[PDB]
Amino acid sequence: GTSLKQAYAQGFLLGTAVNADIVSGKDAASAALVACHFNAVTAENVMKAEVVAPRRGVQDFSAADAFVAYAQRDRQFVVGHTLVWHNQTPEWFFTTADGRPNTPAQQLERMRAHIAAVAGRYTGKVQAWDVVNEIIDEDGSYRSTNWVQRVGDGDTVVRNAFAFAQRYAPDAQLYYNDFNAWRPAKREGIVRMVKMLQQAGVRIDGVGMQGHWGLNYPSLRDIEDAIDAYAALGVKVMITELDIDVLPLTKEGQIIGTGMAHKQFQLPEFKRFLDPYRDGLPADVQAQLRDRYAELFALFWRKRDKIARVSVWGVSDDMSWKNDYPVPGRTNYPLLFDRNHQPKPALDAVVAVPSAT
Amino acid sequence: TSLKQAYAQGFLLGTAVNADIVSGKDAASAALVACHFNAVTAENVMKAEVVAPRRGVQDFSAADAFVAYAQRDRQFVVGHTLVWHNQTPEWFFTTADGRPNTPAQQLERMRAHIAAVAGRYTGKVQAWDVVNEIIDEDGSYRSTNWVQRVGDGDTVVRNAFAFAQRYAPDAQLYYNDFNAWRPAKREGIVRMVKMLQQAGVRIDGVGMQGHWGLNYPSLRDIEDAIDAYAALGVKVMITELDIDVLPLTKEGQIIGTGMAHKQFQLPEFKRFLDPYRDGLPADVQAQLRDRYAELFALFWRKRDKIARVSVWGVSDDMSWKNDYPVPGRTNYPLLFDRNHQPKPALDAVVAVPSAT
Repeated sequence: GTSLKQAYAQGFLLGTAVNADIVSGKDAASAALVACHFNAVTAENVMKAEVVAPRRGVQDFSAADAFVAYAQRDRQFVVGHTLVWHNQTPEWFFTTADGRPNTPAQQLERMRAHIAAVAGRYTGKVQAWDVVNEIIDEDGSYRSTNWVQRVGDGDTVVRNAFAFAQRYAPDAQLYYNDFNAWRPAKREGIVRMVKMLQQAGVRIDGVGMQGHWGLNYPSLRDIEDAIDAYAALGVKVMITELDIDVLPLTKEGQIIGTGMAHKQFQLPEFKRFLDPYRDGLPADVQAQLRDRYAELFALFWRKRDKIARVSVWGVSDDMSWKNDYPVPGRTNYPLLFDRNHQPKPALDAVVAVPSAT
Repeated sequence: TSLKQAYAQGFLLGTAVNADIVSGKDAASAALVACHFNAVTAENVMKAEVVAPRRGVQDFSAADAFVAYAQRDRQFVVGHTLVWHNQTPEWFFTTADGRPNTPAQQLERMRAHIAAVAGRYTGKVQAWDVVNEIIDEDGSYRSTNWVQRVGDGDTVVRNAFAFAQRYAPDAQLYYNDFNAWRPAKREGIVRMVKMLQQAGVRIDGVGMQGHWGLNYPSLRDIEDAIDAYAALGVKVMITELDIDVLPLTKEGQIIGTGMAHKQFQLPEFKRFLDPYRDGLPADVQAQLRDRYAELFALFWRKRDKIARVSVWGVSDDMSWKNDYPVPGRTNYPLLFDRNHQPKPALDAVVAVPSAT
């Protein structure tokens, strides 16, 4: 009847993350839905350092190339994810050919050579880059990441990363991407970083709030404050990896690390508590999910003048990362489409938001 | 009205004591130990890392004080843990050159340790937790430091109890473990006790730690465990009982340092994980009362199979359950509150032995 991209046409891009299988045509059901509903695509994994440059000297663009090729057939707004990130980056990035740690100079060269090969390969094809991903910590200070340690300084890492991105992809828009970006202390830290980039004269087009949120977090107040704060810097604001966790514990706050991947949580007494909806969502929780997605997009539409894009992290529940993370083997329901690729009650709610004058 | 008096005709009713109770710094808790309990377990002072901190360095000061404190009011002395994978310094498993110990080298380390700890308290300690937490959740042996070094799971348990029997003939020899109610784990402990008796090695009892919660475990599982351990002709004890009432941890027993991660100190998690900072709400205390009520009702019903029930602490504030598994939480797992006052749970427990 009326699709997502159509309903939100006059506000922002409505996007999704596509995996290898959607691009390959294996997951044809989800592929069909991407064409119907979405005007922006983000490669879920195939453009990360560890796929793109698995080993020293070895490159692999085969899957990344397919994604971009896939994006053209529907004239999609293409987001590149991601250039500089402490995760999913092979250890060789931080070591010399011997195994010794790279010097700041060697580390910055690796960064240059990587961005040059990745961002440079895709011009006028990829419209935006998640240049640096998740660098600021929960208190607003810099994360002591493999990059920060080897380059030496948080500011130097970010400064060069965007400088190199502006060089080899002058056409492309440049974003910073982070989770818990609604958190005042973290948000403030992100702001201080954008302001340093602007005053150093380097290019940054937008701030991306990932939005891996839940039924009980965070407040619309926190989110509106952050949208406003980023907007005040004259940069685009985007909700980039949106999904709503509904399962016990993980609906209360975002969890990082591998603590919940511990074998003890696969035990009878934990699986009963943590994985309670193995045969569909109860009507009431399904309704909570509906009203959560509704009230969130109602705030997005309220701030449409300050937002450029809202991207959900996947199409159908069955291939959401929230199933196996942070607890493997669970059954989460975090997206807009069920495992039979049918619109959840939440979709119709989301579509209906812009029609309220 | 006293705990030990109510449960006199069934089993010893004891508790764990800390350095503060022993030294008399916590006089409030100390006075309640004499009135209520007839058995004591040292909470930390007898653990390997305290007894023998560094290579060829020993420390019994606090451990000696625990034994002295026990004779003051004549109580059943349970020495806590001789062989355990946790709270045992790394030098136990290596040589002075830093090489990982050979099977022979490790059994010697085991011998010398039990000789130093168990031998020191002959006639003064009534029972020893000889081996602690060596079975996994599936019933097989945990690949612990001890198991790896000695080479074989059976060889560890066999020798530990053998060395305990030699260096402390007077004392009772127990195996203690958490999650003991679990069928898969239970059957593994049964196989282990069976192999010890087959080798003619002394083992007097199996200790179910009893670090439980509101939603775990089932009374079915708990009873089937007592029954199974009993049919092996040994005593069955609940050695470290407490009831976890806070979110997540009230669902199941957690181990490891996963929850100590700094992200759970964050506001959105502290709001979920630490709700009862202002006091335990009425309905939760009712749940806690009922939880203690049914468990002790069961213990009293199986009293001719149970030789000891010990709670892990006297007053809520001392309980490890506050800062573990989540640092800086307010938990309510014991029978006495932070003002050293009997909780509704206590009344219920004391009333069990004389109920219809």
